[PDB]
Amino acid sequence: GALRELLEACRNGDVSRVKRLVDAANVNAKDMAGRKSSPLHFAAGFGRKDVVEHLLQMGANVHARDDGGLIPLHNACSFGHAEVVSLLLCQGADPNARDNWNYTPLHEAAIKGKIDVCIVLLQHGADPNIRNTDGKSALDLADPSAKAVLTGEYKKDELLEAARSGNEEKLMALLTPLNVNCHASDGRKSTPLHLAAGYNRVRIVQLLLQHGADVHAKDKGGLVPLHNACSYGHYEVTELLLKHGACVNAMDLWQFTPLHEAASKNRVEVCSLLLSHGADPTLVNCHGKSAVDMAPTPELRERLTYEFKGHSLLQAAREADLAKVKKTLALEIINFKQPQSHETALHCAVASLHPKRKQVTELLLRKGANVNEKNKDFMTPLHVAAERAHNDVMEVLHKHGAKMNALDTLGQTALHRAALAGHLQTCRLLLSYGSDPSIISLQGFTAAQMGNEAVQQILSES
Amino acid sequence: GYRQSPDGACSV
Amino acid sequence: GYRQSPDGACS
Repeated sequence: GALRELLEACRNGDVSRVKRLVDAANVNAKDMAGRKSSPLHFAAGFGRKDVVEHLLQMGANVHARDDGGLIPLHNACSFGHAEVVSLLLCQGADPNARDNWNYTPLHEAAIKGKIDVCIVLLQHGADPNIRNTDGKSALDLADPSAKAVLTGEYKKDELLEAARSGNEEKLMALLTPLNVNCHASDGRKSTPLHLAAGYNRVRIVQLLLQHGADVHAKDKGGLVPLHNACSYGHYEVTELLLKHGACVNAMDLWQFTPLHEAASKNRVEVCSLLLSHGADPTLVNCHGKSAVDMAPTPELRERLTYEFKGHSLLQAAREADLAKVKKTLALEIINFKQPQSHETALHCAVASLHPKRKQVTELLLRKGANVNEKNKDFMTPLHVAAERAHNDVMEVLHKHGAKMNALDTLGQTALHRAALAGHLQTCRLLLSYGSDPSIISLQGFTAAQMGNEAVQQILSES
Repeated sequence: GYRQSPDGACSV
Repeated sequence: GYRQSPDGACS
């Protein structure tokens, strides 16, 4: 009776009448003749945002099936109600729902040429590749207009221009997970990420990287986003690309690494950064020229070499590569520190899991390392070794005269750190070597007071 | 059976 | 093709 009154109000968008008529008892009522549709089904299909809002507040089922297997989202998609589509997606209707023929809402909008619905669905993770019972995908049944969207090639000039002009909202208007690694038709044949990286669109890069942009995508001449960023000296975006797995020695068709690009254009600070991420300045290109060759400044030539040995040593030290350490060894490089962490090669050696780490520590000290060098939070190598219970190297550090009671940022000794981690044999040895237990930290704790029962046992014999 | 169009229509 | 400067700019 009065169910028919509601379903008619839902088509017209008479919000007042839907308010009056609808309640929990009938909000999900099926039209028992014809399509077997819900009130939400009708409202959604007719583009009634306000009726849809109120229906959803009254507990309208967004996964309700009609007789054909459709979902209110199917209905809104067929008739291009991108406002109502966005609203149903937000309540959790999945954009890859299957009707009885396995048409998804993306089939329904691609068939009907609905571009705004297509992009909204793809942004919410719709699948172009789901096939119906006749084996046909959304792209196969697509309208000639909507076919351009489902190949990731739509307003692609406008998408690319937004990326290089730094236009956040006009990018996110067009950006599907498909048009994110598109290439330009001509010129350099760059991707969105290439351009954003080249033109220093730090925010556009974050959005592209989030939405699946390819950090490895090559342009016409072999380059990758990192080449563009380094050439023009964008530290912000260079660091961001590296963070997301960019290959630091990636090579184009002429075998230029990013460090070649940076060094030739005297980007002192990007070179510094790249070297710390494992860049190799001795790598030659097609024209037999290294990064050191292409550096114009004589300061950059020596700094590229100094910083390279430095890192190359630190790395050898941490994978305890004893042979590698014996090679890369002058006094200038021994005490080389890591720009950020302030970690000398000795800190890296005593923290190595690898089996030759005692011998690397020994050699580095024989070759004249600073046994009490502090790292960024004032920890000596003894602290680093002691908090890991790398006890073998503590013999070596002690022999070369490490201060056992060197204090860190919080006034804690090595013993405090060991006691805290529960390292029982470390504690024992640290005392044998001479760590005073009675030292109070800046917070009022002895090593004993930080440790478990077993640690206290050991430390209360003094 | 065979596939039908869904309920609803385009706005203006 | 033949080798370019890459896409992007300084300022």
